[PDB]
Amino acid sequence: TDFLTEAHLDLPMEFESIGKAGSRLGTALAMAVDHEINMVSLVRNLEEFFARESCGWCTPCRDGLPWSVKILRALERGEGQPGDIETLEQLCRFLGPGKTFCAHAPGAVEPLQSAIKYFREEFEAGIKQPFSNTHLINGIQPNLLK
Amino acid sequence: ATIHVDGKEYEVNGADNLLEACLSLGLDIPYFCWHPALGSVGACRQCAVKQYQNAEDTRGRLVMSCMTPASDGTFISIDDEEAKQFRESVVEWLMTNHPHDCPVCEEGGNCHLQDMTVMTGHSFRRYRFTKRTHRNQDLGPFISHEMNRCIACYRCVRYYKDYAGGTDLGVYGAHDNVYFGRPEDGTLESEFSGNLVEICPTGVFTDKTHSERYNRKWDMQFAPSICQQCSIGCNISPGERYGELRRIENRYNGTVNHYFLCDRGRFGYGYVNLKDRPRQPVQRRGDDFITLNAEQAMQGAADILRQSKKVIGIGSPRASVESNFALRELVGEENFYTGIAHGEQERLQLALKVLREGGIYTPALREIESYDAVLVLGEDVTQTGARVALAVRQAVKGKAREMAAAQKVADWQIAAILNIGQRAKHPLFVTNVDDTRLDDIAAWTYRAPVEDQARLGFAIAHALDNSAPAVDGIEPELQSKIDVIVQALAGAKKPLIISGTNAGSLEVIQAAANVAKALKGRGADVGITMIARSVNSMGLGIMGGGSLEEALTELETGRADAVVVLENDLHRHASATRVNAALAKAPLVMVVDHQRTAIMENAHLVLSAASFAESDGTVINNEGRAQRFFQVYDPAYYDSKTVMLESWRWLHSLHSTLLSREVDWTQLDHVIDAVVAKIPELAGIKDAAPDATFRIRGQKLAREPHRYSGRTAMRANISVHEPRQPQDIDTMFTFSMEGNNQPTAHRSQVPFAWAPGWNSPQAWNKFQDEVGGKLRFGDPGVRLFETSENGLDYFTSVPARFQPQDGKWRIAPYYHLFGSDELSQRAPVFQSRMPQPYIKLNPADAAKLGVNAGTRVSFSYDGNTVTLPVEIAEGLTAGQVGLPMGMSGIAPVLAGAHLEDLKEA
Amino acid sequence: EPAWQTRDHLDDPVIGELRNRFGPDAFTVQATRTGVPVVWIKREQLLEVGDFLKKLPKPYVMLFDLHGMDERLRTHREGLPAADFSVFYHLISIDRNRDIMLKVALAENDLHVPTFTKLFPNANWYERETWDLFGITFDGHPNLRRIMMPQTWKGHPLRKDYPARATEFSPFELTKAKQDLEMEALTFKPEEWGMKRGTNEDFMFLNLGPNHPSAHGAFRIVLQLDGEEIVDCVPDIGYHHRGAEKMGERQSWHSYIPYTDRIEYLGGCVNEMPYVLAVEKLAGITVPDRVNVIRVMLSELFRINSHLLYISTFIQDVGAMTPVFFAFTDRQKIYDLVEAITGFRMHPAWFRIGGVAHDLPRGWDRLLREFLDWMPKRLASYEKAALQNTILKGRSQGVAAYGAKEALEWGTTGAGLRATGIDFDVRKARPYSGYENFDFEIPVGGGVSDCYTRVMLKVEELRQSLRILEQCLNNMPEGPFKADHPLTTPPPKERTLQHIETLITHFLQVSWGPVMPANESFQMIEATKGINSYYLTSDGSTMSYRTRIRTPSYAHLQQIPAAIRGSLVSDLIVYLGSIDFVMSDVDR
Ligand code: SF4
Ligand code: SF4
Ligand code: SF4
Ligand code: SF4
Ligand code: FES
Ligand SMILES: [Ca+2]
Repeated sequence: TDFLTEAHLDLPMEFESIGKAGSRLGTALAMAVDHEINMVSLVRNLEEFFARESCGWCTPCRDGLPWSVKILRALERGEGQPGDIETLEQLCRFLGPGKTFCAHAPGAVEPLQSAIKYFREEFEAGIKQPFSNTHLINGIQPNLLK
Repeated sequence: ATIHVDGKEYEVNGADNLLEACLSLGLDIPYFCWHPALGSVGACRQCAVKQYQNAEDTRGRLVMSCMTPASDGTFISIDDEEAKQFRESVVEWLMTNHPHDCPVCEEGGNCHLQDMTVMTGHSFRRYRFTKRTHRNQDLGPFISHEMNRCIACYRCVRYYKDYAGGTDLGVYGAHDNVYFGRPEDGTLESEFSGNLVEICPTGVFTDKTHSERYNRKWDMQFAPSICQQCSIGCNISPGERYGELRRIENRYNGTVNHYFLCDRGRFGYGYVNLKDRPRQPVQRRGDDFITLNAEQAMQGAADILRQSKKVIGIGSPRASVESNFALRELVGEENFYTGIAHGEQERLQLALKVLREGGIYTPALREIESYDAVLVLGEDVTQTGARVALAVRQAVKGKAREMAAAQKVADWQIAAILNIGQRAKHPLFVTNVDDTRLDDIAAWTYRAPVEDQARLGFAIAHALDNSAPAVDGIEPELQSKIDVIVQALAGAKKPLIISGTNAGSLEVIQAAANVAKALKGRGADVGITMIARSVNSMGLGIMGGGSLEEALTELETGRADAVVVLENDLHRHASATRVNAALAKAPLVMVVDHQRTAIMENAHLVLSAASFAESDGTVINNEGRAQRFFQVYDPAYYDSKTVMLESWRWLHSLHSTLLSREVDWTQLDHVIDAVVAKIPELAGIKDAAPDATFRIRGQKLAREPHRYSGRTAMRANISVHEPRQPQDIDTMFTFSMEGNNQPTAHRSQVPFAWAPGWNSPQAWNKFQDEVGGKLRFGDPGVRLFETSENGLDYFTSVPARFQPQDGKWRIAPYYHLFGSDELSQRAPVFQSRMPQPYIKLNPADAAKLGVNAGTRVSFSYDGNTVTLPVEIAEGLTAGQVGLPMGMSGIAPVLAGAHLEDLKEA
Repeated sequence: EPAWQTRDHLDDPVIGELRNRFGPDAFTVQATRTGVPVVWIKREQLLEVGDFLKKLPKPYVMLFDLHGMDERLRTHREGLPAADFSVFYHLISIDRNRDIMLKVALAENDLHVPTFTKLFPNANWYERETWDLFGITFDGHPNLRRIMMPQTWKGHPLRKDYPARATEFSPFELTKAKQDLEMEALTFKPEEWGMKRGTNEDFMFLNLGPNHPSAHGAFRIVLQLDGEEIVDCVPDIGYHHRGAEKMGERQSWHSYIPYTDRIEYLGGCVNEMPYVLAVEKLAGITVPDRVNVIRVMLSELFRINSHLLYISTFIQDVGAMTPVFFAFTDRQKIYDLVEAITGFRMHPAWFRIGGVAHDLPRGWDRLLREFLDWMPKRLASYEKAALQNTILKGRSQGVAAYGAKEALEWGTTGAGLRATGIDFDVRKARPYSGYENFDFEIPVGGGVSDCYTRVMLKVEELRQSLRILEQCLNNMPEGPFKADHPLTTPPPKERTLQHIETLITHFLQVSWGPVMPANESFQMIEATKGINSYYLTSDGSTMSYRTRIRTPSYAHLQQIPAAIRGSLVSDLIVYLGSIDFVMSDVDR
């Protein structure tokens, strides 16, 4: 389920009330996160669980949850690069309902997108390194894209 | 149904899903996990389109086109921006773990994943992390395994398990560690495992036989041909590079063999590339073997034959219709002999008489899958006519198809269909001397000698119709099984009876004809299928002639002093000692063949005939369809000393030199016209393919792709001067890329499927009228005969039951897909796949003889003692001994014969 | 909206004028990526439509191109009339700065069109080539003989069922053609070539080929002479026909680029430019600014190379044998820079679909600066030593003069057109490849196109190209040398070497070929010798369905008899030296 802030604490535990707040009632067993817990590490743990519990049937969950896991691992260690949060948002958009074979992957990307929506300063703090995907090959001048 | 794709209106079939409907309209939607023969599962998530609820809708919703019905009034968009982004994202997700392998991958240039990566427009990598890897498995001599390239599309497991009925392939593991393969290293046991190299959209499963002498798809010279390894007549695309047959691909034929071959047809082609093949005519003078060119061979052969008093010709079911006809015209009709034995010829002519005089429709191979109950009598279909066994498996799953259709479940929703019809299946009743590969899906399997299987068939026919002759002496348990079969057959709307000549029994074919007639008299839509032995067994049966025994009698009595043997080793149809004696007595033996056979030691002249890859001709398959095969390559392009001509060209030139002392070679259509003028029963072979003057808007049909490479260097080591391009006066195809291979070209013979953006076998979608259906302008091949107006009478001669006599062992035929066909044994890759030849014994008979499993026993047939190890066959009836037909030293003529003095060595 | 977008051009005033004159149902407008309105006209209305376009208030005064297309194998013909063959007419209005492509559909059995020669006289050679290569008969043509192939040639090579490859060589056919070569002087009939009065009992006949010791190529002109005066002359061309368009149908979009090099073999990258721009229009590629500047720099370097060869060879043809040595030294300086950048001298084949083959090597600016310091004093020395010589002026001034109307009616472009005072340069009228970002002038003449006026115009064009090169040296953008489009062929090499999706794109692009979606594209550029253009038809495959190359040397050679009639033969040699043609451009 999507993370909610302290402002949403004054809301009745109904399906329609939590549905209009941008989350789900779910099993109605709420979990509280304090100020000590880093949101990036918590979302990394959640996505690690969700990626290793994929059944492997369909491409977006099976091949995109490990990408989000690796991005969150890099953000945890301060090895984040530009475009990582954009990749996480694209994964949120493209792992929604109707795009995967079952509802496991929309539930996987709900906490990631809610924590990005509410705690974006913690995810942006992990991006330190410049984006690098290639190494230099001697004798070939790279296409310097601007 | 009416759909609107991107503002354009289209009329489609409402029973189709959106993906196949749009692919049939020429629209390009990327897809991985869907196949036309396997149905839709919605795994890869590549086929996304945007569906709108009404015409005035802007938001829409991303849906899977393969899982969405193409209902009337649908509104979708393929080129919607969000749909394009999602399809590109799916390709990008598949590319994150894909290895950097395209230069050293056999799928390169023939890869569906490459084509869909290019089609989505994804060429920029932003993934920077590690890629998962996998260890590979040893899958046997035919299939190479490379699990790094897997995209987890589940097509291999779906085809192999659900379609092919295989059991040793599966998916293991979990989330992104999904592994597709066997539970342990070993050979893939399915007879149709070779179709994985086309089913798999990546380079995981590849052709190992091709991978030995690998070349890319654009470098191949292709021709439309017919597989020569049994009588089914599956359409193939052989591809050649540098003068050798490199690969056999499946050529789509919507009526025969649509997407799938068997492993014998796919990997048994290696005899073409054998180094011991005759390449020039060779004349034996004393102990010398002089090499002649074509004109000297024709002149010398014509002079010696003109000196002779009576020359006889021995044809073969291996040779095409034109070559057998040319031999028949050279020696005369009264002197022409079919090269098969008298019993084999009698069974073949009975099968032909049932097919074209029984008044019962014989189905094509695709039509077999639409039947409701199957009775197989005598024929081990998986080992002799394997593609018919695959079609029978589809016909058996038809019951779950009907049960799901009763619940308004679409035909492409294959998972729901398999869930509804859990283990229910259409009735299958197979009879054999032992267990078969169809026993897992068979409702009943009857292991009995061929007389008892014939008696079971006659009893079934009598129980269906009391006018049929009755069987006296049926046990009550066997009677209950007979009543089960009769109740299943009478309740079927479309029963199918399958028999053939491989059982070695006339009575089995007679019983199958009686069952088909009894079902026809009850108003059922009964079909009958006869499986013949060789590629042109039915053509040789239609042409007719004497048996091999009569030809050997003519040679032994001295009434014939010259014999011309056409593409026949003569040891598979008669005893070797008799053949060698008759050929040694004959003062002139002339062997026209493409394989180094044992009778060429006694041959005074050897004509280097062409194989199917170097020849054109017509073959008649088991259903009576005449099919033309075309020459793949010129044998003389690289080796200019090679004089290897078509057999009909050799025999026509020999006849011309015998008559007028002048050499006229021929043209192929001239021989076709001679066939249809002299033999009216073969008049349909004229329309099997158009003549050599056929053009597509004035141009010929290309044999090789547009990007064929190395044209100024492939022969540059022999000479830097480029040779003359080989002319094809015989057919409409050209030995170059200067021709037409458009998917919209008005033709039925397609050498290979390529379309821009579709380099894989999925280009056959572009070549079809609708995807998974027929070819756009009809499938090639024409049936020689129609269903007869009236049928035959009931065969009264019911055989007695099998009685085990002391000192005589009835030979039970055991056929092997790798080893029973004559030319496929010569392929070096089959020796590692061919089983070691044992002899099958009942436990009671082995205990009576005091022999265990594996010990060597020696038996004499025709005064020749041979020794074999022993396996204990539980299902084999006592008094019988089981022998592998078609192996080295064991002729297929031994089926139904008896054995003497079989004892431990 | 990008410049490569598919447009119907229904907002063009010529479409409204044609609708008002002939009716809405008289023609069909085709949406293309050619950038011009494409109008399918009925065959019986073709002469009326041509006359109406000729008599417009700002009329279409030049027949830019005329050729055919075999439509029998074309699968994607949506929105097109039924046609087995077609004939297209590209007409240019300079006053409107516009052009229109008329198209006539032809059935396979009825392959005849009315001739366009009464409206535009360059339609003579264009229709002769269309008859030669496609078998389309033009009714009313004065002499419809073969112009590329010899007269005893069977079949029409540009038809889709004609095999492209070389046939087997036979010494018997060579001996037979030698016998016709030796018997041509005896069996010369002066009516097959289109002449009359074949020996007034004094009109001698002369042959000037086909062994020409010059760099423009070898071609025959048969001259009818009254003493030293040229009464009539027809040129015999096609001795350098390479089947380049047919090869355009036989090579992939990427692998055809070296063949584009050898069209005008003194042009190099200038020849590559319209082909890659038209393919990029088909692919929907907009190249970055650095690609535009790099391609402009290489085009201007090769333009200076070609102009140096042209001026030196003209001076040699006049009789001064010395300046060609120094001009080839300057060409060697240019070749030093071009070898450094592209790895090759004359046919670099360096432009790519979506960019160029490599980045500029480190240190190129030093070579460009050295050449820019070397050139102007050498150019001034050539001017003072030979171009201001009064003997050269007497050989060149007033020789083979024509005006604006004669240049317009013969399709003359380049310096020959601009010496008549008509300011028409493609780099300013229809800008391409970022030529708007450069400050340069277009030299124009006073109104007469002499040999001397054409040569001085080319000298001024050389100076303006030096100015463009100076601006190229001073302002080099930093960026990519290849576009980021998925159809950029090939992709950047380092990403091919380490990324799998890029490797897949490269694998399929270099082997099967890049897949261009089915469309028609057109690019016209100012080449070194006039206006060069590529008209490309894609049927949706990795090969061009039709590659039509319009070259200016064809038009100039056809213009020759209208400009040299009544002159001397030395004047003909000077005129040939001042045309700036190569025979590979003419025949191609
Ligand atoms: S979203 Fe569901 S069906 Fe798809 S792989 Fe994940 S768990 Fe399996
Ligand atoms: S399976 Fe296809 S994409 Fe993968 S390495 Fe092989 S050719 Fe390349
Ligand atoms: S091995 Fe091939 S067919 Fe099987 S899931 Fe992987 S990519 Fe698909
Ligand atoms: S079933 Fe017979 S004809 Fe078909 S591929 Fe196998 S051997 Fe060839
Ligand atoms: S083809 Fe539809 S999801 Fe795979
Ligand atoms: Ca042939």
